[PDB]
Amino acid sequence: TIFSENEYNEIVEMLRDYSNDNLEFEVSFKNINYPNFMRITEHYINITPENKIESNNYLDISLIFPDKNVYRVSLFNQEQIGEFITKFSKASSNDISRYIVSLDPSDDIEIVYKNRKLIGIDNWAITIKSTEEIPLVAGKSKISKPKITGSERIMYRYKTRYSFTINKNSRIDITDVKSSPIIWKLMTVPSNYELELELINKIDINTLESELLNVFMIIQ
Repeated sequence: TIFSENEYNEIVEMLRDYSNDNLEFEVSFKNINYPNFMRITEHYINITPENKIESNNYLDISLIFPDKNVYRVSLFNQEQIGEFITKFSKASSNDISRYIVSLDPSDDIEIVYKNRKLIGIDNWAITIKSTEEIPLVAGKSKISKPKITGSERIMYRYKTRYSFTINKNSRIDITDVKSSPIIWKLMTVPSNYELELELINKIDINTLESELLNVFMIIQ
């Protein structure tokens, strides 16, 4: 047992709201270092079939607006990441945000616009987050893009994500992150290690408890 009486009940109300929308469900794991990262990657590589593993290297450009919502583009092509780093390393933030918004979604360009719940578990290093994430897919209709006042905040994140699909409803995401507010020496910046259990489809809280207990056996 991981959740208390009052945490359990509140997670059940987030699970129902998740299936009722572009709203996502993510259980974020705190205090992940390099030995943790590599131990999760090794363990999941052994038990997860090759057709359920997804290896990706990319750059996450996040524009943060005054009302705190994020516009995030994910550039998957290394050629495009390199062309970005060289053309904008000396440019203004207004020039960079106007370009990031100008991009149309390709297979190599993945766009998502957030619109704003958070629960932190007491004695466990986890945090349940539920945020409305609107993807602009381009094979379906795209929603209205946000207004650029010029006072936006940009956060660049070079990521090396390993996506392990466990069941038909859940997905483990262990990522090697290099966060920086500017573009220079980004790929030289020390690495942050992040672990997340993402739900692709809605599930029972007891099934969530089990899947979290599995991950905790490897971390500890």
